[PDB]
Amino acid sequence: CSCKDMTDKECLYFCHQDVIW
Repeated sequence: CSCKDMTDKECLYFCHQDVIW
């Protein structure tokens, strides 16, 4: 992913927010 003008924790909540629970 790309976190440009963001952090990590937040960034993930946009790109790594692929939960199928």
